[PDB]
This record gives sequence, structure tokens and C-alpha cells, in this order.
Amino acid sequence: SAFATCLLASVGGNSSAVAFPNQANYSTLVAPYNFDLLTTPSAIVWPQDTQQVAAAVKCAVDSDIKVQPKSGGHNYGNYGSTTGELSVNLDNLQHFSMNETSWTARLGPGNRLGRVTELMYNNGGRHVPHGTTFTVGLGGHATVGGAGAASRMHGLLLDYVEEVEVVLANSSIVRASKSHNEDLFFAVRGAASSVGIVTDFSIRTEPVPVSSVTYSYIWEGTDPAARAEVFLTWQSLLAGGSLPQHMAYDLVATANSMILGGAYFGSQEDFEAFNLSSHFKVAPDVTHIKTYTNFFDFSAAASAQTKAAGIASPSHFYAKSLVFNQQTLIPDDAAEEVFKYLATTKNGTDLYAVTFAALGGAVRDVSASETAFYHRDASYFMFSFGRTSGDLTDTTVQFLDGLSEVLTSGQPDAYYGQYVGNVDPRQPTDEALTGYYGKNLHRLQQIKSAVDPNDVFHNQQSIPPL
Ligand SMILES: *Cc1cc2c(cc1C)nc1c(=O)[nH]c(=O)nc-1n2C[C@H](O)[C@H](O)[C@H](O)COP(=O)(O)OP(=O)(O)OC[C@H]1O[C@@H](n2cnc3c(N)ncnc32)[C@H](O)[C@@H]1O
Ligand SMILES: *[C@@H]1O[C@H](CO)[C@@H](O[C@@H]2O[C@H](CO)[C@@H](O[C@H]3O[C@H](CO[C@H]4O[C@H](CO)[C@@H](O)[C@H](O)[C@@H]4O)[C@@H](O)[C@H](O)[C@@H]3O)[C@H](O)[C@H]2NC(C)=O)[C@H](O)[C@H]1NC(C)=O
Ligand SMILES: *[C@@H]1O[C@H](CO)[C@@H](O[C@@H]2O[C@H](CO)[C@@H](O)[C@H](O)[C@H]2NC(C)=O)[C@H](O)[C@H]1NC(C)=O
Ligand SMILES: *[C@@H]1O[C@H](CO)[C@@H](O[C@@H]2O[C@H](CO)[C@@H](O)[C@H](O)[C@H]2NC(C)=O)[C@H](O)[C@H]1NC(C)=O
Ligand SMILES: *[C@@H]1O[C@H](CO)[C@@H](O)[C@H](O)[C@H]1NC(C)=O
Ligand SMILES: *[C@@H]1O[C@H](CO)[C@@H](O)[C@H](O)[C@H]1NC(C)=O
Repeated sequence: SAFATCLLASVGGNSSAVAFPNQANYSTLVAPYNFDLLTTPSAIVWPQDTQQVAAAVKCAVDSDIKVQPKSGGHNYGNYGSTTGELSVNLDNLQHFSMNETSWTARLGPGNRLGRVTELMYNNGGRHVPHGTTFTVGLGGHATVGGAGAASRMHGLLLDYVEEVEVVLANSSIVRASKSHNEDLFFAVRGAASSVGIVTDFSIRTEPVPVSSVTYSYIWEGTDPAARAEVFLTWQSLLAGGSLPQHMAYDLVATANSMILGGAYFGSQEDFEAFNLSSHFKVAPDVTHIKTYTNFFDFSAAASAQTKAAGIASPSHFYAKSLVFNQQTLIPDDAAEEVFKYLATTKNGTDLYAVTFAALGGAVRDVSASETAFYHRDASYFMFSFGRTSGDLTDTTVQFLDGLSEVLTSGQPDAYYGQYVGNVDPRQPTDEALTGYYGKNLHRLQQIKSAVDPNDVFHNQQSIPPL
């Protein structure tokens, strides 16, 4: 086809840097993360640099094909491999350099977070707040938000993004920053996937913490009332404002445990002195506290823990998200109903996790309207994850759907955000857009119309032009 010819030329005739349906191994090359929502892109291309990205986009445009990039491939709907669209695989764009005058790093989108973490540490003992899973790609992560262990302390990853290079739908290459193409910069910091392909990032850094203390307190058992009590305490201690601003603080419910976990940036002695578990009516069954003098080790261990938990690998699953704030905190009775629901509902899973992850702190230092990330006044995220041994069934979809309903049952008609970093393809696109972007939606549609009127950069739940 013209498309195939064009697209081979976009990578300089390197036939290893393009793949088409009907090539051997195509479904493996697509590399699904979610194993249920398998896709067949019209082609996959592996550009070497920005120019080849721009060339490949043009090939799609010339053949009336739409485009998504793929960096780490962690999208929960495999949207970076959308069916019938060009998948621009950015695995080759993994450059890294450190400006030691400012400790600002310049990095390609194909860097996965484990490499980002290693290279920032090695280049002068630096880091930036980001997520905990090492296989997440920077390209899709810095462009949605990027919340992790250091976020209460320092904010989102995208709060450290100072400049980007972006390939636009017409194959123009631009830069964006707070001082230049400010509108594009707004959209890239939380909604890049709808407006262009980020081919380079300049990211400010912080010195690593001197001391990083991981904690984990576990309550074992299946009693819904006991579990609700742990949740309610967890929620009220967060809402009360007594927690140290810098400390990561999360609660994970599984079928047989509640795990209060996080990170404290200070001495183990000072952490232990704070006596976090004393606020709970029932003492945890297990406490694990570990100090890391090396921040790379801390980060590697955090990544290894989520992988070991079974919730961080390509798999069959469904997953949903919600944002809660001081105005939508879950009432006592609804929390009781949440844990009753988890206790008795037929779930179809081989594993589930319901994660409550505190935000606040430095995340709130930036206003909702300053970047495309809307949820700045959030108290916490709720992420639900239901893994299955074989193909997903409606049992598990209904399970998570009904869970979101009971979680919001204290105030069913209030606004609830969703994190666009954890896409939920099994809902109306209208509800998704409203959840993902909130009142930033209108401005994003304006920018979409400005930079991509023909909707080249499209997925199931992308921002539509006006
Ligand atoms: C899989 C996963 C995700 C995850 C997580 C744990 C796991 C196991 N833990 C997270 C956490 O602790 N904190 C957080 O903030 N997010 C966490 N996530 C979610 C992760 O941030 C998102 O899934 C993120 O978007 C993944 O990025 P990645 O780069 O790996 O994924 P992708 O499928 O290739 O892309 C996602 C979407 O963004 C678009 N994209 C990709 N690259 C670009 C560039 N360069 N420019 C513009 N858009 C880009 C894709 O097209 C897709 O729509
Ligand atoms: C609500 O969700 C619960 C959580 O998923 C459901 O329980 C789960 O039920 C499945 C199916 O019965 C069960 O499957 C696994 O059980 C064996 C033991 O677990 C192994 O898991 C690790 C890997 O994760 C494995 O490497 C270890 O050897 C470990 O022993 C497995 O051998 C088997 O192949 C299968 O994977 C889950 O264990 C079970 N989870 C728990 C912790 O209970 C529950 O059924 C559901 N309830 C309702 C009402 O629907
Ligand atoms: C031809 O294209 C392929 C794909 O881009 C290139 O192979 C990759 O090379 C990198 C090293 O630069 C390896 O780490 C990857 O595993 C390869 N990616 C694949 C196979 O998808 C190859 O270098 C290119 N040849 C050139 C540029 O002459
Ligand atoms: C390709 O599209 C971009 C984005 O619409 C165009 O850039 C804009 O051009 C208008 C009018 O000149 C400016 O007001 C905007 O500030 C530009 N936006 C950017 C750069 O983000 C660009 O001109 C188009 N290129 C071609 C050759 O048509
Ligand atoms: C496809 O993958 C298999 C297994 O990984 C490999 O042995 C084979 O050489 C691949 N085929 C092609 C045409 O690359
Ligand atoms: C923490 O609080 C509990 C009471 O809930 C108390 O028994 C324990 O001694 C305290 N631990 C400290 C401060 O080391």
C-alpha cells in the first residue's frame, strides 16, 4: 500500500523498524498490557528520532489513518496500540543527559521509570517524584500526572517538566514551556495523548532524601466491620491534617488483608516515634519497617513489591479509579457497605486490590487550572484492580462497577474524578472525559481544535475537537 511504502521510508528503509498485520509475530509485537482488550494496529513503527516520528505521522495522515504513540505500553485499554491506527512505538527514544548546572535532565519518552530512576541517581544523586513501577514509560507517565512515594513531598512528575518537544498532527515540530506555546504546554501536562507526540522532556530534579523509610502495617482477616474500621480511621487521620506533609500514605484492601503502607523521608527513629499504628482501634497483626540509605535501592524495592503483589504485570484484568476530596469523603455507613460488598459479591477474580493513595501535600501547590491534571484538591485516589486467571468475564466487570457505585453511595450525584493514568474503557466516553479532565475539559477541547482539528491523535476516550 502507499501507507506501507511511506511508512518504510519514514524509518529509512529499515524493515525491522516497521511491522504490519499479517507479519509473523504481529500480535506479540503489539505487546498488549491488558490481555482482554487485544488490538490490531494498522501498523507499528519504531522511529529513531523526532524527524522519523514526524515522518511517520505524515504517512498516517496521508492515508487517513489516526495515530497513537506508545512509550511503556502500560495503558489499561492498550490505547497506544489502538486498532486500525498507527502505533508509534518510542522504544528507541531513550536518550538521557544531565545539565549539572541546574540538575535538569533531558530525557526521551522511551525511558522506563527504572532507567529514569537509575540515571537520575547516578548523575549527581537526583530524583523526581514519579510512580513506583519500573516498567512504566516516561512518555505516557509524565503526560498524565505521575504520582508516587515522593508526591506529597514534591508534587507530580509533571510539576517538574520544564519543557517538551512535541510532534504535531501536521508533522510540525514545536517546543512548549510555561513561557512558550503555553496552551500546548498545559495540554501536554495531563492530556498529551490527545494533542501530539512528546519526543523529548526537560525535567527538573531534587536531591534524593538522606533517609527513606518504608512501612507496612497488616491486618489479616475477612471481617467487613473490622476492615471498614481500618479504612475509616485511615480516612479520618488523613483528613485531620496531622500527618507529616512529606510522608506517603496508602491503604490496600485485598480479600484477606488490609495493608497500611507508605514512605517516610526521615529517620526510622522519628518515624517509629510518630507511632502511626497507635491511631487504630485494633493493632495490626504485622509491622514491617525498613530504612534505605540508598534511594535507588528504596525505589527498586518499591517496584519489586508491587510486581510481587501480582497487580503490576501484563495480565487479564479490569480496573477502575475514583478521586475523593474533603467534600466527598466516604461516610461511615457507606464504608461499612463497601466492605460488606467486597466480602460477599461474586467477583470472578484470582486476585483483587482496592488501593487508597493519599494525595495532598505538594500536589495541591499547583492549581487545577494550571495544568491539564484537574484533581489538585484530591484527598486520595481509589484504584480498584481485579485480575482473572483466564479471559475476563462480566462477573468481574460487574464486580468493579458495583464497587464504584457503593464507594460513591454516600453522595451519589457529587463530582468524582478519575485518573486518566488508569484508563477505564468500560464506561461512556462522556463519563470518562468528565472524570478524567473535569472543568479543564472545555479548554482542552479548544486546544485540541487549535492543534489537531482533524483528530489525528485519537483513542477511545481522547479529547474531541469542539
Ligand atoms: C501499568 C501500571 C500503571 C501505573 C502504575 C502501575 C502499573 C502496573 N502505577 C502508577 C503509579 O504509581 N502512579 C501513577 O501516576 N501512574 C501509575 N500507573 C499509570 C501510568 O502512569 C499510566 O498508565 C501511564 O500513562 C503509562 O505510560 P506508558 O508510557 O507506560 O503507557 P503507554 O500505554 O505507552 O501510553 C499511555 C497513553 O499516553 C500516550 N503516550 C505515550 N507516550 C506518549 C508520548 N510520548 N507523547 C504523548 N502521549 C504519549 C499513549 O498513546 C496512551 O494514550
Ligand atoms: C473474591 O476475590 C478473591 C480474591 O481474588 C477470590 O479468591 C481467590 O480465588 C481464586 C480462585 O478460587 C484463588 O486462586 C488461586 O488459588 C491458588 C493459591 O494461591 C496462589 O497464588 C499465588 C499467585 O498469586 C501462587 O503463586 C501461590 O502458590 C498461591 O498459593 C492457586 O494455586 C490457584 O492456581 C489460583 O491462582 C485465589 O487464591 C483466591 N485468593 C484469595 C487470597 O483468597 C474469591 O474467590 C472471591 N470471592 C467471591 C465471593 O467471589
Ligand atoms: C533497525 O530498526 C530496529 C528497530 O528500531 C533497530 O533495532 C533496535 O535496536 C536497538 C538498539 O539501538 C535494540 O535495543 C532494540 O532491541 C531494537 N529494536 C527492535 C528490534 O524493535 C535497529 O537498530 C535499526 N537499524 C539501524 C538503525 O540501522
Ligand atoms: C501545524 O499546526 C500548528 C498547530 O496548529 C501550527 O502552529 C500554530 O500556528 C498558529 C498560526 O500561525 C499560531 O498562532 C500558533 O501559535 C501555532 N501553534 C503552535 C505552534 O503550537 C503550524 O503553523 C502548522 N504548520 C503548518 C506548516 O501548517
Ligand atoms: C517470532 O518469535 C519466535 C519466538 O520468539 C522466534 O523464534 C521467531 O524467530 C520469530 N519470527 C520472526 C519471523 O521474527
Ligand atoms: C504506640 O502506641 C501504643 C498505644 O496505641 C502504645 O502501646 C505503644 O507503646 C506506643 N509505642 C511507642 C510510642 O513506641
